[PDB]
Amino acid sequence: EIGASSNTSDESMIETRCVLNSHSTAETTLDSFFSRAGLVGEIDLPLEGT
Amino acid sequence: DRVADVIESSIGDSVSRALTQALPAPTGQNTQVSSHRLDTGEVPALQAAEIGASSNTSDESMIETRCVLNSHSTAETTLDSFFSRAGLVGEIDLPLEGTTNPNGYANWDIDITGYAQMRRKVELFTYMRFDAEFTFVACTPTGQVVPQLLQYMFVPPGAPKPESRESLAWQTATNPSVFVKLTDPPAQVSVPFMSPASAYQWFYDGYPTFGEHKQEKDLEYGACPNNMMGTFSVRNVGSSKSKYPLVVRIYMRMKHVRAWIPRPMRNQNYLFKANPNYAGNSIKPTGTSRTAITTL
Amino acid sequence: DRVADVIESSIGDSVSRALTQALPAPTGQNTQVSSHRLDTGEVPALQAAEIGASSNTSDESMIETRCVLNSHSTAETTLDSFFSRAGLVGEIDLPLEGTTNPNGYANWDIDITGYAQMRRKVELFTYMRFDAEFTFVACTPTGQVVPQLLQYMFVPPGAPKPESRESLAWQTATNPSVFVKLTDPPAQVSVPFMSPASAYQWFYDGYPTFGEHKQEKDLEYGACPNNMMGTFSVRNVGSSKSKYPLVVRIYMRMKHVRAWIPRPMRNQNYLFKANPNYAGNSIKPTGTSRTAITTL
Amino acid sequence: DRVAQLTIGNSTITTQEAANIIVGYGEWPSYCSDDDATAVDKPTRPDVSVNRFYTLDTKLWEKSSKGWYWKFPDVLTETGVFGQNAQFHYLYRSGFCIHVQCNASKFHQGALLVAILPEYVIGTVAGGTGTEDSHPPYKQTQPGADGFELQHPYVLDAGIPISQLTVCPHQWINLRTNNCATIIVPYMNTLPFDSALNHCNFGLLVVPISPLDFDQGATPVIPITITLAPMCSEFAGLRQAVTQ
Amino acid sequence: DRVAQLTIGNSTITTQEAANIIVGYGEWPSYCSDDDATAVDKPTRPDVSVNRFYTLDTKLWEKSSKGWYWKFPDVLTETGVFGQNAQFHYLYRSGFCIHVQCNASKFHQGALLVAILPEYVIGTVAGGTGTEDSHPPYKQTQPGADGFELQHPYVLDAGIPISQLTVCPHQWINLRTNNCATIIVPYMNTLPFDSALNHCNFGLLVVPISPLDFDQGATPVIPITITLAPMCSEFAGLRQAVTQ
Amino acid sequence: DRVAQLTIGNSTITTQEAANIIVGYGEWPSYCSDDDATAVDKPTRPDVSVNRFYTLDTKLWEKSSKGWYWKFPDVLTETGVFGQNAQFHYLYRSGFCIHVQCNASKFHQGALLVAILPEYVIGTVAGGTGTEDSHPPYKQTQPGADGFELQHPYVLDAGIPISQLTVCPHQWINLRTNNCATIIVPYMNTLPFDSALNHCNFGLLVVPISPLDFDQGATPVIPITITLAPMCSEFAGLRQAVTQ
Amino acid sequence: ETILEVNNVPTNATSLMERLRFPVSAQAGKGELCAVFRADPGRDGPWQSTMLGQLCGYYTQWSGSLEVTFMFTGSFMATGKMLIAYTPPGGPLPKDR
Amino acid sequence: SIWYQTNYVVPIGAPNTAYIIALAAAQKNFTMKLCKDTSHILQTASIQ
Ligand SMILES: CCCCCCCCCCCCC/C=C\[C@H](O)[C@H](N)CO
Ligand SMILES: CCCCCCCCCCCCC/C=C\[C@H](O)[C@H](N)CO
Ligand SMILES: [Cl-]
Ligand code: NA
Ligand code: NA
Ligand code: NA
Ligand code: NA
Ligand code: NA
Ligand code: NA
Ligand code: NA
Ligand code: NA
Ligand code: NA
Ligand code: NA
Repeated sequence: EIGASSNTSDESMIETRCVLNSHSTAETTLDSFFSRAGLVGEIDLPLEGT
Repeated sequence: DRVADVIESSIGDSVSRALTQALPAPTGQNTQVSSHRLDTGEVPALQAAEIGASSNTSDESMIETRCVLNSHSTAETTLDSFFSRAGLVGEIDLPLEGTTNPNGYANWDIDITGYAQMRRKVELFTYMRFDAEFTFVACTPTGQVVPQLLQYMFVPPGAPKPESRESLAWQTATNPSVFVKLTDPPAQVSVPFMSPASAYQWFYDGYPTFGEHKQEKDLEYGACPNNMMGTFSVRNVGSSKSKYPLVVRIYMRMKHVRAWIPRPMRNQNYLFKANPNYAGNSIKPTGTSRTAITTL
Repeated sequence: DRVADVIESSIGDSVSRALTQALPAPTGQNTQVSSHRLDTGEVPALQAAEIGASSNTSDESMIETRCVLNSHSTAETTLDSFFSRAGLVGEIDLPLEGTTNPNGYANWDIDITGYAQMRRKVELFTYMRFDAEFTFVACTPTGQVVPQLLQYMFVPPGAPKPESRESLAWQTATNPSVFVKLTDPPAQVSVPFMSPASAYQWFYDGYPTFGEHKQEKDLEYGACPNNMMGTFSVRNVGSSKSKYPLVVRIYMRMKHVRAWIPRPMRNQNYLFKANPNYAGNSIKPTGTSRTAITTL
Repeated sequence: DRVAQLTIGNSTITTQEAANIIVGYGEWPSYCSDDDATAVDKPTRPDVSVNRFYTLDTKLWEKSSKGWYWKFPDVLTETGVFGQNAQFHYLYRSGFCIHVQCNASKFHQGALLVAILPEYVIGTVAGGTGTEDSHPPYKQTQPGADGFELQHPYVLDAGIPISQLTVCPHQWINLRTNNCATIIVPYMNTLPFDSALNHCNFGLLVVPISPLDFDQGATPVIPITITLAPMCSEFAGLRQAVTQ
Repeated sequence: DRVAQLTIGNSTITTQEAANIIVGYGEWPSYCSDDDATAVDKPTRPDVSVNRFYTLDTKLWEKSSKGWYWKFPDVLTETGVFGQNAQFHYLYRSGFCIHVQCNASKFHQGALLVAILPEYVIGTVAGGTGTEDSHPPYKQTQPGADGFELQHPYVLDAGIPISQLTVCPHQWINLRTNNCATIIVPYMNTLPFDSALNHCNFGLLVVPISPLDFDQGATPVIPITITLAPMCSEFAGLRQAVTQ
Repeated sequence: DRVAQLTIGNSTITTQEAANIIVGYGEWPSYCSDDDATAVDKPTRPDVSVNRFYTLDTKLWEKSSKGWYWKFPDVLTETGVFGQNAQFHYLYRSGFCIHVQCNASKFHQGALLVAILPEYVIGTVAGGTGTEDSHPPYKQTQPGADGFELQHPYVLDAGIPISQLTVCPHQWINLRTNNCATIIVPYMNTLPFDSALNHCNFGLLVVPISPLDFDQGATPVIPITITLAPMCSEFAGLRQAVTQ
Repeated sequence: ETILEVNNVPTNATSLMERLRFPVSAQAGKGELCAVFRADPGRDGPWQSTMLGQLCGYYTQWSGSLEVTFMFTGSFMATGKMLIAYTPPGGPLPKDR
Repeated sequence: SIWYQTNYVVPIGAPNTAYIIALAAAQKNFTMKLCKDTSHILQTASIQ
């Protein structure tokens, strides 16, 4: 109800081991996400038509 | 305060005890002067292959040798020298009329196991980690270079595979795509090591899913998803049929190579991609044969 | 060098973390002066029995008390004071004519569970460790003291139990024996704690052997061999029938007593030795009853 | 203090109407000392795979229920990895964290006595008259996970008064106050290790001292669930799996 | 050096005609680093109850035998406490100490190649002609403790030459020299942990390169027994027991 | 923490069943910097006369209600001195303190999702078939103080999932827990100031995710009242009063 | 956290809003099953309604722990205890509690 | 899988059926890699 996400961590829910996480978070930055060319326009210049 | 077998316990040691060390060897080992040796007790020539170790006997102890300062390089036998050579791993046809991709587009399942030369080399090792350089050579079936614009798109597993030349998937808002003309030099691109595992496996002795493994599903034996990198799609950038028949040959060059656990080299002809099946009625010897063991 | 969850691990801690400590209490606690207390927030009288702990409310917080220097000793309620009192635990008959040991000898299975008084006391605790003092009072069925020589022999489990008055087992080359006349004062002897366990169990919730536990063998439920100390044998030191009928009463006094885990005190009449069976049709209340709850 | 969380192994228990925690005889479970031990072989201490919360069957509290009991090493001998170790090994040792849970509403009422009775030996009615030396069947002395129901709770089916059962580690579940009882029991026996099959160190008793009651319309199904977790489990004397 | 003793757990192996010990790829089994791991739950390291010598079925060496093989995580999945842990847990990890034993007399002769082939994928004869894409059945890819016999040892039933099988940790049993082979294998896989059910890290191959032979009168029954012990076993991802 | 009081201007709000306070995007309302501004005229900061609690209409929560929404600068443009300033001035800027209140009893149940959706653009059903490019009327895009009811709450009448509406400053009103939601919103726009008439910075959504329910006999009228107060209000570009 | 559509059953036009919550009620007391769902984030199912599931769709691979918060919206007088269990890979859908 | 540990109990006058709302997200150790396009494209014909 408070409107905040659960702050519960793995460690307090089960007996955990030690894990040295070295997984990068670089590919989820805004630039990584949006800096990829995509189709946004298409123009036709036919010989005969309307 | 604490039980002794727990204090003196060694369960938990994460460091791998290695009996061997990698030493510098930029050139072939030298030969040292050797003289005659007439003595008892020392027998360099006698070994015991049962032990499972190769003979450690050296030239010097078998014959009287001179001194040779060997300066022959060992650089061309490193993994990078061996594997960093582009070879054919894929071939895609985009004909005008036929039953093989006649709608101006094609989806090639990324698998370098379709060609014998490249396949036999990599299958010398069980695991391999590497970046690669893919080159796409396109032209007509006669080798003729035509003024046509193509679009190559890498479709990682989970992304929508194009169902037609005008598929919406060709918008590549996120997938990496390459637009080239057949008149431009072959497109070339760099790919990283994208497996969720620490290395690719040319051999996976197991099943990908749990449950009963009945006859109908034996198709999945040896199939490791950590090697399934997705699809490679091609198309004529247009909305109408192309005026020419096309072919796209895919070459791969490995870079920054790491390899583990060597295996016996392919002995028999290859038959399929996802497995090591061989023709049981045509099991040929590893090599050449002769009439008698006492005659050349 | 070693995995962290193994270093910080606590598996192996052999020391029992105790939340309570034994304090000196040679006398009953004193009472301190108390005055009126008219305040909110503090409520000594209010408890929560659900917690499973007894009320910690003291006299001082419930009424205005005076000062009383209590010097009443708590020595008579120690385990030794309570248990170090000889009581009847065995009774052996050696009649002239009858069907009960008529051949001048008897084998009493050592079990202090045959008499209610002594049994109920010890069954207040689950486990008990102690040395004991056994006294043997012998005479005829009329209480008459007769000039007769007897031999008592302790036969530990495994030793040969005498089959007759002239049995070879009466040589006691190793078993401890006592030779007394009924005219001498009752024989008395000291016994140590001879269980292979760390204490005797008045209750053993289990079976002594593995295997299927069928109806016929339910006889063994609750039978713990760690409590079966052997046999006590008696005889007329002779080769002919005694001229008088005898009775031997065995008394036991516990010394150096340790006791663990108290239990509810026997509620119903005892029926058998090796178990807590009770008469299901005669289940009487723990105590006295009355007509109404509002009248004495 | 009314709220609590018990995490052990890969299992977590939650409660918002608790009544503190009882630690049997003021001692936490611990491993066996090097001077209290005899078996010379190195024991197995599986840890997380066996020291976790196992939830056994549920019982239904009726306005006429008498009470139930569970023998402990026993209830788990055929469950999870704890059971496997208890079967493969001759010797076993461990403490337990017992959490009995039962909730109702602010309009229901009743009180359960949840107690731990070490060496809980069962007796029989002796054929009613008391002249027949009968004995309790295997199905009753070691009821397994399904527990067993008391026929004469007043005497705990063993000739002893239940009114004094509170001299044992216990706790009550008074519906108007709490909805669960938590008791932590250390390993208690006269031996450092013992068989998990032949011997039952203690018994868990759940008995209604104040009858359940409510007005017609309020949900009539009031379950009592038993959750328990071994602690500091140690096994030794390895061999083939034995069921009994 | 010809004599040796291997003690681990509550099991001991003896030999008076050994040929040293091979340590696969020059590395001893070890536990998983804190930086090589991913699974966050604390693993179980049962130690002595699972890291011991298990003796699987015996095979009979005939003058016409072709050879046999055993897939490893597999051979033990239905045996002892190791099997139970392998079934209850999703993730498994461990090394092995393999001891193949086979004795004869000073008048018998023959040589067995005992090798370890990681990721030993089995192929089929493809219907003989090679036009049928058939696949090996579950009974052949994971033969269990009974092992499986090779139909075409020359190509190891996988299209690869056995003459090069010596690039793998191996040892020979030459009857005139030794009567057993000992190979210690570390955990090898591209992952820190994996399923003991779906994946077989390696295969043990015992193949007669020099045929067994003797004169009529000498005992004709020459068995080949396989004994193996897990090392540094770790399990994680607990749940119910799964057979496959 | 369950109790709270919000005093601003000459108005005070009380609550004894609150669930903390949410500060949208972790930022308190503030005035415009001298470097973020462009309009050169000195603004008016009426303070207490406009930064106070205004209580808009009440809605009735029915067992079949779909939900409602209010566009914000808008709801107040015709109320009190805030409205006058919003009409007389071209440029407006301000944050808001929104307090949605709804109480029931310990026997009623239901859950309302109270969220703030910036730039809440309304779409139409496009004539059902989706071939007609229709647009929402002025009465629906800017409903005023009476708010407007959602026709297709699942898609928020804008083709977006309500299940993800929680990525916006929100709070829930779970009748068994709290009886009000408080959200503080800073000024959010791509401009330092903007028209309070043409532009609606955000929309307040009150939607029943868990239907209201109770037994016949309990009061059936359960209102939902919206109270809101501007914060750090600034106006500039004075002229005559404009209604739209 | 975004609402997870565990009750992804109703497809009716008027019943779409009820996929956002699942029922719980007085039972017979035999540890009855309430609801079930795969924990897979980027897979077709309940997680598709969440922001996490949607962002996953844009990435081929993921790693890390996930969390699911369950909010009971019954009345203040309603009581109860549930057992939420997570079964790692290989474990078939548990037949009973 | 959600199971009834005990039971949903309620007095007279209170609803016999209540609902649960599940909210899901990732932990602090969650990471993603290798961008691709979502499996679905919300468009059938050209967007006008
Ligand atoms: C226009 C962009 C095109 C991008 C193409 C990227 C291709 C990346 C290919 C990685 C291929 C890895 C192959 C490794 C293993 C084999 O697939 C397996 N052994 C087959 O069983
Ligand atoms: C002439 C020498 C006579 C020596 C007699 C020595 C007697 C020693 C008796 C030890 C008795 C221990 C009794 C303890 C427990 C009970 O046997 C069990 N609770 C019965 O179930
Ligand atoms: Cl997924
Ligand atoms: Na979290
Ligand atoms: Na990190
Ligand atoms: Na390691
Ligand atoms: Na050499
Ligand atoms: Na050199
Ligand atoms: Na398409
Ligand atoms: Na201890
Ligand atoms: Na007291
Ligand atoms: Na005193
Ligand atoms: Na005799």
